[PDB]
Amino acid sequence: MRECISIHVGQAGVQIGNACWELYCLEHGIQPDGQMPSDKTIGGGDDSFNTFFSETGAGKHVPRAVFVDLEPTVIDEVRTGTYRQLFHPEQLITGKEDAANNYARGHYTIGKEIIDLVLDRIRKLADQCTGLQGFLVFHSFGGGTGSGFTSLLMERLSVDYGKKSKLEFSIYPAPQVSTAVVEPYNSILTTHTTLEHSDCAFMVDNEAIYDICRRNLDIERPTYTNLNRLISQIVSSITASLRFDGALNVDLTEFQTNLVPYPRIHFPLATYAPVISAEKAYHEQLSVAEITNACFEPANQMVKCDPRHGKYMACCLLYRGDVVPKDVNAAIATIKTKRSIQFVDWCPTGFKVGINYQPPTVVPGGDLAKVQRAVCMLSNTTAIAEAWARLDHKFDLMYAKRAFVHWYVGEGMEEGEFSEAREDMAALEKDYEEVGVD
Amino acid sequence: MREIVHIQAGQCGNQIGAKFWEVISDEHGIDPTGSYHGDSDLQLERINVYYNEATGNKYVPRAILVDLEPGTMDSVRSGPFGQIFRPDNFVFGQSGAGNNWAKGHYTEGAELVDSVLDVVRKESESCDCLQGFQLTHSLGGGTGSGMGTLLISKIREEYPDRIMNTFSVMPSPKVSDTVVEPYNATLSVHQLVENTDETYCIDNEALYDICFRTLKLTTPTYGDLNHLVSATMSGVTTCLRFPGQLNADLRKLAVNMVPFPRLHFFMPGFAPLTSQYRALTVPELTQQMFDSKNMMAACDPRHGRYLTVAAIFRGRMSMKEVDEQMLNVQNKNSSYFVEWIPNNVKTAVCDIPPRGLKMSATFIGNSTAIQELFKRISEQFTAMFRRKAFLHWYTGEGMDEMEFTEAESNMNDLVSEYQQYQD
Amino acid sequence: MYTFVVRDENSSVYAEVSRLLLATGQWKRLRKDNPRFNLMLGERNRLPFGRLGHEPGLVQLVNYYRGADKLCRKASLVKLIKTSPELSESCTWFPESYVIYPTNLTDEREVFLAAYNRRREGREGNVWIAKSILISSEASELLDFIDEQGQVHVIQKYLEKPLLLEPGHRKFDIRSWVLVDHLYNIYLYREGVLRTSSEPYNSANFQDKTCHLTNHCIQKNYGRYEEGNEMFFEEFNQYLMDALNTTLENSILLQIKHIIRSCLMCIEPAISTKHLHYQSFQLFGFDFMVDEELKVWLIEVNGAPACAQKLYAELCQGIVDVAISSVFPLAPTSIFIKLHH
Amino acid sequence: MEVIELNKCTSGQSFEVILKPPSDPSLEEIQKKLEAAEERRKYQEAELLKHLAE
Ligand SMILES: Nc1nc2c(ncn2[C@@H]2O[C@H](COP(=O)(O)OP(=O)(O)OP(=O)(O)O)[C@@H](O)[C@H]2O)c(=O)[nH]1
Ligand SMILES: Nc1ncnc2c1ncn2[C@@H]1O[C@H](COP(=O)(O)OP(=O)(O)CP(=O)(O)O)[C@@H](O)[C@H]1O
Ligand SMILES: Nc1nc2c(ncn2[C@@H]2O[C@H](COP(=O)(O)OP(=O)(O)O)[C@@H](O)[C@H]2O)c(=O)[nH]1
Ligand SMILES: CC(=O)N1CCC(NCCc2ccccc2)CC1
Ligand SMILES: [Ca+2]
Ligand SMILES: [Ca+2]
Ligand SMILES: [Ca+2]
Ligand SMILES: [Mg+2]
Ligand SMILES: [Mg+2]
Ligand SMILES: [Mg+2]
Repeated sequence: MRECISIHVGQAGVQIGNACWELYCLEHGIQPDGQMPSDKTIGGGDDSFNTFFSETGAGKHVPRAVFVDLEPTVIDEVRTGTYRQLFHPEQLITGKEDAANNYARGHYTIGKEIIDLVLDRIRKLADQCTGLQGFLVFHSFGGGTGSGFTSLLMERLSVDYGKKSKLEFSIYPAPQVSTAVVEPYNSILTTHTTLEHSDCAFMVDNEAIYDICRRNLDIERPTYTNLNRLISQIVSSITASLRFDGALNVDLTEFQTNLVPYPRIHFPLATYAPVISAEKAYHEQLSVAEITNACFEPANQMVKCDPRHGKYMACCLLYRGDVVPKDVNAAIATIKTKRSIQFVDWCPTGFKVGINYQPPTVVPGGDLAKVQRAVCMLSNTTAIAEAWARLDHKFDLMYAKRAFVHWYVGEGMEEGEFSEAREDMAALEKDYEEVGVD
Repeated sequence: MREIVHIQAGQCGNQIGAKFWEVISDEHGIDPTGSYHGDSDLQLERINVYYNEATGNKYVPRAILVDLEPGTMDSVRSGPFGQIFRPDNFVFGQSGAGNNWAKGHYTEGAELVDSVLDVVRKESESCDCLQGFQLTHSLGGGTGSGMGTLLISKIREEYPDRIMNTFSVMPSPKVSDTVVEPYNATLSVHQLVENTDETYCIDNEALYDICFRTLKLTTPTYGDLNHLVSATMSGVTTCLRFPGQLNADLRKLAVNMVPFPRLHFFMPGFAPLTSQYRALTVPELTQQMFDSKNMMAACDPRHGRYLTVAAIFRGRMSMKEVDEQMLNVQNKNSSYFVEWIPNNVKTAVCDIPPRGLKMSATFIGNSTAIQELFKRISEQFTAMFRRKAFLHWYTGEGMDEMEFTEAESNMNDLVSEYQQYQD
Repeated sequence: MYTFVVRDENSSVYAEVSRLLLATGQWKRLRKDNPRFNLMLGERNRLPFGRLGHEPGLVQLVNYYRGADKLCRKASLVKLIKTSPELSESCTWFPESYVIYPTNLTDEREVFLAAYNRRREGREGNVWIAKSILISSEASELLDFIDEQGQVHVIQKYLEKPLLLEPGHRKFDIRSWVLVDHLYNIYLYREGVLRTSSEPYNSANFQDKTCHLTNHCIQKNYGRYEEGNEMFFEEFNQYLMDALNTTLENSILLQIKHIIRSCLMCIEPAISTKHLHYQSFQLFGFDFMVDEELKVWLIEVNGAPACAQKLYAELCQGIVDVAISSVFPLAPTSIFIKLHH
Repeated sequence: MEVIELNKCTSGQSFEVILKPPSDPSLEEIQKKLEAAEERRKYQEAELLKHLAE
């Protein structure tokens, strides 16, 4: 058994972290007070769920998580919320004034004054780990804290835990649920200084989650609660193999091995189905083929793009529910003859399949409906570079006029880091076209 | 606990500030004696942003009333919500400023400023986390204009990293007290260009035309004009006074509204303005909000381009319909929005509408069309300055022509700056 | 009031389409870099599809199908036919072709020579033609010409027995315009054009490519038999009836409609926008050959074709009706022939 | 279309199907960037205080 520490940075990180740990408890049968009647080894144990939950002598199961936000209002919710008893105060960290959507402010001005503290809190959880694997970091691209402080943390983690893996769950900015005009700046600033420090990063485009909530859940104007309940479902699928007995993606290292043959191309595309509305009178349960076929529809991808016009470097199918291997292969062979799945010549055309028999759990009263079987596909497409292209385009439009640049220079950042970060993106886009274009 | 210290200086500043606190106090459920008698917790949620909490559950505005003559503040303390202001927070002199910027900024104002800073320092020290300061004042007089900018430059020295916002009433010959208003207004604009993060330009000519043409008021008064300023000050600060998401604090609003440091002068807009029981649809709120007639800077936005826009809709409406109409206005007029700032129109919703309105919309625009406001002042300025007319009022207070030339040059540069970005 | 942008100033076709749009008083044109657009008449090369469909509250449309180049490239079309089971290697309406990379650069050199040698022994016509132009019956001349260049080439059979018009004894080819809308209906413009050779066909001299290549530029006896070496379906139809006693629809049109359906229906899963965040339509130009047996062959497919001068009005008006207004309606006797499927 | 490495346990099973074969800065350098940015701010604020004193 090897432990995994979750780090939630900024509002988006903390609130999404709240949704996941809510789901984790409902799945592993851990009540809001931390008690777990099924854990027959009180005060300890080396089980699968122990990779995410520490144990006290009293039998409480404490998440191996740290929450960090430069403004105390979002984490004060956790301190007085349903699951307030899950975490001890050391795990929740907050400042006084935030980064104001200013990467430089979160990285330099405010970050420099709280970086050594967060590390000391992580060090406390690491000491409880007998074989730490790495970290899972949740944050937004657009926020001043999620972008600025995260990248500073990622550098320190590489220095203090150089032998440990790091996975990111990053919220890509969407104008429909965002009001900060400078989020393209922060997105590209944080990707530049964080690139060489991340092993595997799952991007979630808020525009994708937003459209799925309106199209599949019939939420006319979705809220962060709707978005985060859905996001944590995908996160649960991705982290299930670390928390449950199995053989595929058993440790954080396996995520890089199976999804990242090229180090700089470490952004897998996530696709999830089915998303059914709980308010629906009653849905006909979809089959293995129908949900597996749905994995190649852009309308259920975490990032809108067209994989038909890229090349695959790796493809991983993670099923939860009543699924047998026989049906999976029967659907794959049906999709190869219909879909356009081009693999890179230096990669084998194949799929790694994981099946967990326990079907997805749904938060009582949430928006999602109980389904008999669900799948999450993790595919490494060169088509995800479309999202970098969109983001780069907005960056160039503003940087050409130096719009808003004075806010960053005023926080001690040098203008040069802009073009330095942008050039790194031009390099990232050149690697993608070398891989999936003839 | 992100507190804001409010300051109101001079005749116009205190008459408008008084009305402002009268409006929001009613929205937050505070009676004239500072007792809360509301029915919704949303009111008290962010109440500490503008109000302190005294013994006995009392709420006392975090406001400082400043003037060089006692006449106006005596009326406030005798007005409706007069008893609500902290008695110590009244700082006034007896000399007066005689509508003279030099007197407010260099002589009469210098004598009184130190005692005003003692009150600012007292209000800030009690703040768990001071956001910044907001100042209501006119630019055409002496105290609000001359001493107002003196307070800004002195408060900046003591809290250099906080945020400084102003509601600044610009003079117009159509609504004029003295001929020297362009002199004072030009001298102040120079200060504001360098020392504030955000300035809401409130043109008395726009307010006048709206009262006469739209509201059908034959003989507008300062009282009528201050009604529009109240409704607008309430609208533009809704983001700060209630539980919200975008532009929640002063620094965040500034980051999304100010792409270039010197270009921080906004055109406020409010809707509706009825001359009254009929319901106003969401499309109507949007068409009026962006229509020039509803704008209070007296600058036709069709003359320039919007760098950034902040919209706020108050009331129980269709947030889905709000997003539709907003996207509709932008998509139907994308030639008046700079195309090199993606997604520069941000919209916010608030469930608490202003008193007596089912719903309303407040509009915050950073448009290059504001340059025509500074053109009016510059033309009026140079008309007298080329003959050095009325300068003796200022030179007699220790000033020199060179100081006037400098202020004039800085405002013309401000205009040329807006002009280059308009193309 | 819909908005559109123009990113191909050289497109005579969409220059007219843009002209008609503004003439409706319900379409406003924006700067080529304004993202708040409903319609994009995009550039030819490197059209940024990845930025479409990401404007909230905007239904965005574009006049190109991402991936359609697989059909509008000499080398890509050869590889598509040979590898697509729908078209198969035994495709009967496509000339025997091969992908030949120059020696200064998979490749089909040996496979090409195996068939070439088989003809040289079977006394059969062994006249080929390379392009990316040189016609030759010796394989040594074909391969040696591609090496002198530095780009991919394709060697396909040359139709030695082409249908010749009379009087004149002259070669020709057929151009059909095909519009595919956002729903993937395949509409065939009722008006084609035959670009004729004003020179008599001479099969004993491939050095003078004036009677073999029927391009409007090479020919331009220009205009002797028909104005601009361009014959339309009315005259060509009456000719087939007077000479061969058959109609254009029976002898040729059925085959052209079959070829167009096969090609587009094949790549449909690869380029369809039925489930995409943006929508696509595209106008195509199919070029065909006809032999003395009235069998139709597919020459190539053009992704940004121009139109015959006489038909710019009718067709461009048609592009607006079924492709642009079908998505953005305004406030017959169709000129198209819907190829159902 | 081959299946490989089929693992089974009480809580599920995993396998791999192959269709076709193939063909940092130190703690010091960080603390320097941080202090450099803090120094450029101190310089900017000193120029402002100098401007205000004038
Ligand atoms: N999916 C999702 N996105 C969120 C959530 N909260 C904020 N965002 C997105 O994150 C971006 C803003 O970044 P924040 O996380 O709010 O900023 P921050 O990390 O708190 O840093 P500060 O600027 O100091 O407040 C916007 O694009 C939002 O759309 C959330 O709960 N769920
Ligand atoms: N296999 C073949 N056999 C005989 N002639 C052929 C041929 N392929 C092409 N041609 C001749 O060449 C012409 C087509 O040339 P091609 O289309 O490849 O060049 P191009 O693309 O520059 C003109 P366009 O694209 O506008 O049709 C036809 O008019 C035909 O006469
Ligand atoms: N909108 C509005 N403008 C005012 C009011 N009082 C004065 N003004 C304007 O402000 C300028 C006079 O400034 P004033 O406030 O009297 O100067 P001060 O007392 O020295 O600060 C003139 O341009 C007036 O038009 C008022 O109550 N409302
Ligand atoms: C960029 C720009 O326009 N600036 C002018 C506004 C400045 N901030 C406000 C300063 C202040 C603080 C307290 C009291 C009064 C004034 C920053 C630089
Ligand atoms: Ca245990
Ligand atoms: Ca590393
Ligand atoms: Ca005195
Ligand atoms: Mg935050
Ligand atoms: Mg006065
Ligand atoms: Mg061609």
